[PDB]
Amino acid sequence: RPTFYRQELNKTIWEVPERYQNLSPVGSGAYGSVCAAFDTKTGHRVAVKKLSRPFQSIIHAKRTYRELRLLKHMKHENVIGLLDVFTPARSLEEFNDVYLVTHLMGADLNNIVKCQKLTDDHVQFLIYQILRGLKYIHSADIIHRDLKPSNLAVNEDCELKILDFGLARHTDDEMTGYVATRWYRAPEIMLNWMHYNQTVDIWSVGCIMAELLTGRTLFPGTDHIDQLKLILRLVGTPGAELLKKISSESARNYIQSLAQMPKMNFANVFIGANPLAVDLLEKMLVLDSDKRITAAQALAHAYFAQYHDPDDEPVADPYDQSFESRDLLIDEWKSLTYDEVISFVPPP
Ligand SMILES: Cc1ccc(C(N)=O)cc1
Ligand SMILES: [Cl-]
Ligand SMILES: [Cl-]
Ligand SMILES: [Cl-]
Ligand SMILES: [Cl-]
Ligand SMILES: [Mg+2]
Repeated sequence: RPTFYRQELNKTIWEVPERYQNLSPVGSGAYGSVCAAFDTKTGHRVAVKKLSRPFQSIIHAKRTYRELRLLKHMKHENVIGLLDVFTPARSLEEFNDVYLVTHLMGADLNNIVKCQKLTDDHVQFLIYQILRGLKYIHSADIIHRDLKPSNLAVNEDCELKILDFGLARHTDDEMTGYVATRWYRAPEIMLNWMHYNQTVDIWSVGCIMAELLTGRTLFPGTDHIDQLKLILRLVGTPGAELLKKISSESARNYIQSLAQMPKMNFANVFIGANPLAVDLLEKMLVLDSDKRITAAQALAHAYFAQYHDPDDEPVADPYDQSFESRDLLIDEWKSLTYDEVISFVPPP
């Protein structure tokens, strides 16, 4: 057991191992209560997040366990991973606080997409790294569900990692109106048309790639219905085959009220873009999710010729999420969380 010391931070007393020095607040609270620190063991600048009294309800106790399982699983260059996890508690009986230690990624895609001139070669490398990460994530049967520029960390060398695992489900208020949180969502999840799957994440990659090429949001809707109209104007109204797959009868009736529209010509929308980037955008932004390109197929597309290495695009160990369908008491979720904390083995 390491030696711990105390100091006053973000309105509570933090108790952390001596290895973590020069703690000070960072971010706007998007990902929780977070300080930056210097890690004397690895030499990295790190983010330390404190979950205080997080076994306060069944929902919160299950969420805590979920975030710890997902972060412990993810071991990939283009994905956020767990450097360390700790509690100052000496036993289960006094266990109350969880601290997570992850790589400190200062800038996101939002802080360079607007304030910088991105060449075609920049767009190739950034989207390449998102798809390499996604291939890994999807091989574990994990769906991200929230890919957007603020969830992508980028350094001065244009190296990228994907964030946002096992946090609270976004609320109905968070998805209302003129908001970035909805602009990247696949239409089948934004309107609950059907049971969604990992294909929702490829729609999000399409919206991100378009924005890097044009400097503008692809579908900046003022509400769910305004956004749907922007989508259908680009990709066309649904045909008979997709309409059959929309389970909600009410959603199907609404769709059939709209005047039919053809798919637009993407070379006249993305004027001047690499024709290989136009072709890839057409394969991601397909309304029928069954027909979208997969992350694994997209990595082999000609647009990524100068980056693609099929011997360096790894897949994930299998990820058991049977806990997702399990009903437990607060103290049971808390005990499983304590076991995951004490069993943690750090990376090389
Ligand atoms: C600093 C930090 C950032 C992201 C996450 C996460 N659960 O995705 C955790 C911690
Ligand atoms: Cl220490
Ligand atoms: Cl504690
Ligand atoms: Cl964003
Ligand atoms: Cl597992
Ligand atoms: Mg999110």
